[PDB]
Amino acid sequence: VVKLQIPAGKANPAPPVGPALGQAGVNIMGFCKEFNARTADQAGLIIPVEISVYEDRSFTFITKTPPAAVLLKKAAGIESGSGEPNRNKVATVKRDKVREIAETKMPDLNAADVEAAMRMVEGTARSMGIVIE
Amino acid sequence: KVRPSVKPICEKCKVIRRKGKVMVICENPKHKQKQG
Amino acid sequence: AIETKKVVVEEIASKLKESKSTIIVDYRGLNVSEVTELRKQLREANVEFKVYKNTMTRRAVEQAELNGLNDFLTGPNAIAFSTEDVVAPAKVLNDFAKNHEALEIKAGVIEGKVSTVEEVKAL
Amino acid sequence: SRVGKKLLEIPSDVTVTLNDNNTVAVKGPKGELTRTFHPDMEIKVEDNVLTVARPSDQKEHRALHGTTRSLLGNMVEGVSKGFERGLELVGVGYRASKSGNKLVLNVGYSHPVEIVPEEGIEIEVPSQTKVVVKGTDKERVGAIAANIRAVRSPEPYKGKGIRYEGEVVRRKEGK
Amino acid sequence: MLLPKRVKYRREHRGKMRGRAKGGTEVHFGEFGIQALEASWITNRQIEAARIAMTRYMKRGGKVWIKIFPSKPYTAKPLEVRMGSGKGAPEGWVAVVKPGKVLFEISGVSEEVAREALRLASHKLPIKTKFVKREEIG
RNA sequence: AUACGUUAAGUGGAAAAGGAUGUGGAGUUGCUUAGACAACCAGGAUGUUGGCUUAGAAGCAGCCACCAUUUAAAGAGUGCG
Repeated sequence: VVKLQIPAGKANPAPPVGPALGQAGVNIMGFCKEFNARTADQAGLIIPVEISVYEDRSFTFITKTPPAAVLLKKAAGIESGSGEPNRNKVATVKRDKVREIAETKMPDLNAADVEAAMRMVEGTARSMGIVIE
Repeated sequence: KVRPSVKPICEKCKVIRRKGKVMVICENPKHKQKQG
Repeated sequence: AIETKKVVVEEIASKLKESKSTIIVDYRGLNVSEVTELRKQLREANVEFKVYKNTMTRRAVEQAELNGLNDFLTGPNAIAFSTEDVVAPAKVLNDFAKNHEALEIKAGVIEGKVSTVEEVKAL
Repeated sequence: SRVGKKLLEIPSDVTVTLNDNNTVAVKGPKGELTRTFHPDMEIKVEDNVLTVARPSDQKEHRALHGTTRSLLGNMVEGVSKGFERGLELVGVGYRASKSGNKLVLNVGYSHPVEIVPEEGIEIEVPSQTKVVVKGTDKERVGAIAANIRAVRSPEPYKGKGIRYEGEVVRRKEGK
Repeated sequence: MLLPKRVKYRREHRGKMRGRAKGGTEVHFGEFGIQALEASWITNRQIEAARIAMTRYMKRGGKVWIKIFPSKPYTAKPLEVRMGSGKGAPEGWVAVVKPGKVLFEISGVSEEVAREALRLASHKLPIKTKFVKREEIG
């Protein structure tokens, strides 16, 4: 099992994929069409993909959401957070806005509940130093 | 090594007297020591 | 020892309203194997199900002194008790059985628990 | 919480004589042993169960009492199941083969290596890599295992010569 | 490195130490402090050797306390000079020390760090010493 | 010689700072048959390396807000890597 961050819009050249999965016995030609299929809904983003390795050289893949807290910069409206969080509260975000963010992360999050999904994001918003309001 | 004031250096080290002479022993060979 | 009483009195409250339960051996209890079961609890309900591996004969068996007096035989060796709150019984007896058959933790050949006054044979 | 108070069952068939003072002549199909015992210790034979008891709680007695049980358990098992210690040779041209009771060792020294087992001990060579020293005496099998190890002290830089199976020799980076 | 701005006399008698300390036996300015078991002379350089050892290990923290300011000179006749022909000169300074006296104090520091800072000072000081804490009956 | 002990090195019959599961007594305290120290079999966190960074270094360049959930349990980290 070797996780990789294959881009959604492209999958063919050796240097990003190539030998690294080619030594796994993976048939690269047969899967590249698949990476361009389901990920087309979210083109232009770098989508991480888990890769299990069956003994029969069969394969099944699971796509994931773009990485967490990147969205927090957008909701804050600021390009970058403080280098000194809490000591420097550069930005603030409403609790209702956090609800919009947590729902996007649900397939990636292992959180049992939406109320718990809130608390997970709350630990990320504090990393940016952003106040929770 | 041999010094009058043998002391533990890491948690893996253990103090064990042998033949009337205290010796500290560890999984790392460098930490091995004996007093006297 | 006051903390131990919280371990006792709380679990008894579940057993008084408990409906069904199943034996689960603790051997080779991989964390990934647990998550596969925990997700099933999320479908059946929420936090209402309990995994609590407080399976000492000095612990859980004392809870069984009030009700479910069939745990005395199951008490030796590893156990993973489960308790139901609401949820009409069905899949709960079946879901864990499917897991052990595909590797992941010995089932103990299902020693069985309270349902009537019996033991072995999940339905 | 203690060593010698524990009972030792005899699976059988292992008889145990109680001859003074004190000699314990354990007997059976595999062999016999006579461990030395100072008088202060008290050995007794429950039916198919050896027993040991401490005369006092004094610190000197506390040490000796835990040793006497561990030895007797080593004795009975060697009279029954027996014992063996593997030795994993590692290298390229290294190999070993018997020549009579003697065990020739083609160690990398230009001088040929030979080791003669003591009576009651034999060394089969199922493969050139593995080495097995069968014997009823743990003190002797471990001694012979050390004597064979003496022929080649292991090199931390590379797996060579005698090596216990299994054991991790410390890794070293050459340059 | 601590020396008096002025002294009434260039030289003084070496004296004769005896008995329990006249005072300062009980630490209170600091949460913890070194306490000598015996009595012996301490040169000014020995005091500086102790404080430098603590400031590094302590890092950020409360100010180091020093209850003892040296005042008694130790005479040092130049080498190979014959006996007599006048008293020598004060090469340096030495504080008087008595058993049970609080040689140093530390405060505002965590319990783990405090155990070490008192220990490193004990090596620089020839006198045997022991760990001490404030009493509050009180 | 008698009685209660202590000492194991020839200490007794040669010093020190310092070091040590040496041993004999005394005291205090944590846990502990609603379970202790040893184990031997179980698993190791979830988003996540998480913010600020250094090409990248995800338990770990190092500076830290070092969060909250899954819960029988685990620090967004004890350590060999």
